[PDB]
Amino acid sequence: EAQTVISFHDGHTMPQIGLGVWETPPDETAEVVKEAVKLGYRSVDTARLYKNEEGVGKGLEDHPEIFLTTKLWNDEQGYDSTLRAYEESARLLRRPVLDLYLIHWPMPAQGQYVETWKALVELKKSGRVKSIGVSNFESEHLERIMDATGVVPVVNQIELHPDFQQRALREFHEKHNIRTESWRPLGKGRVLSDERIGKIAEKHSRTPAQVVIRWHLQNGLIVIPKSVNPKRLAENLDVFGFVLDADDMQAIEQMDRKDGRMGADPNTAKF
Ligand SMILES: NC(=O)C1=CN([C@@H]2O[C@H](COP(=O)(O)OP(=O)(O)OC[C@H]3O[C@@H](n4cnc5c(N)ncnc54)[C@H](OP(=O)(O)O)[C@@H]3O)[C@@H](O)[C@H]2O)C=CC1
Repeated sequence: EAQTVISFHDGHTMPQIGLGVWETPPDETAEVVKEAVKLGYRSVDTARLYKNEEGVGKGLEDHPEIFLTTKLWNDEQGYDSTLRAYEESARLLRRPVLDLYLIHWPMPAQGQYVETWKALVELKKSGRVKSIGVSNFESEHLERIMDATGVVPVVNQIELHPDFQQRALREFHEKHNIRTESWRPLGKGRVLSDERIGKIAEKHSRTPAQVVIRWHLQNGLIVIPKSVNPKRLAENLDVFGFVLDADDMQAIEQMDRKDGRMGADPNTAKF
C-alpha cells in the first residue's frame, strides 16, 4: 500500500504526508527527524520561527531524497531580507536547494509580503529553490501577489481540520491550481475523542487519528501531522490501507464550524 504524492502546477511533486516539526530544540530535533525518516516519512516541514533548522539539517544528513520545506519569518519580509533569509536557511539545513519555501504569514499591516513574494519568484527563476508557496494567506492576499507578479504559489499552507475545513478558501485555491496544505490537521488532538470520528474509526478498525488524516488525504490535501511519539509517528503514516466511504466523508464534512479556528486569524495576527 504505497504512499501517495501530490503534484504542483509547476511540475514538481511532494509526498502527501510529512512530518510537522515544532518548537523542538536542535538536538532533540535531529533525533526526531532521523526517527521519522527511519519510519518512512518522506517529507519534513519546519520554519525559521522554530530556530531548529540546524537540527533538521543534521537529521537529514544522508537523506537528500527527503522533501524539505521551510518558512520565512515575519521580521525577514522584504525583497533583500528574504533573499538573505533563504540563503541562511539553505546553509543551516545543509541543502543548497530547498524543495519548498513559504512566506510564514502575510502580515498585511507590514506592507512587505508583495516584495517578499517577488524575492521568492526570483529564487525560483534563478534555480535557488525548487518550488515556492505561502502560508496563512487569504484569497485577497493571494490575489495581490498573483496580480503583482503573474506567478501563482504552488501551495498555501493553512490551519485546516474537521472543525475548520476552509471550504471557501479551498474553492479559490482550486480556481488557481493552488494545492492546500493542512497545518494543525488534528485540531490540537481535540477531534480525536469526537464520537462521530470514533464511530468511523470503529467502522474501519483504525484510530481516530488515522481516520482524520485519511479524511485530509481523500480531500486532496497535503497533511503535516506533528508527533514526538515514535508510536504515534508510525500510526499517523499507516493510512494507505483503508478508504473512507461517501457516508464517512459526508459525516466529517458536517463537523465544519464557523467558530472552529484555533490559531491566529491572518487578517488580525500580531506577534
Ligand atoms: N504555518 C503555520 O503558521 C503553522 C504551522 N504549524 C504546524 O502544524 C503543527 C501544529 O501543531 P498541533 O496543533 O499540535 O498539530 P496537530 O493537529 O498535528 O496535533 C498534534 C498534537 O496531537 C498529538 N498527536 C499526533 N498524532 C497523534 C495520534 N496518532 N494519536 C493521538 N495523538 C496524536 C501530538 O502529541 P505528540 O507529539 O506527543 O504525539 C500533538 O500534541 C506543527 O507541527 C507545525 O509544524 C503550526 C502552527 C502554525
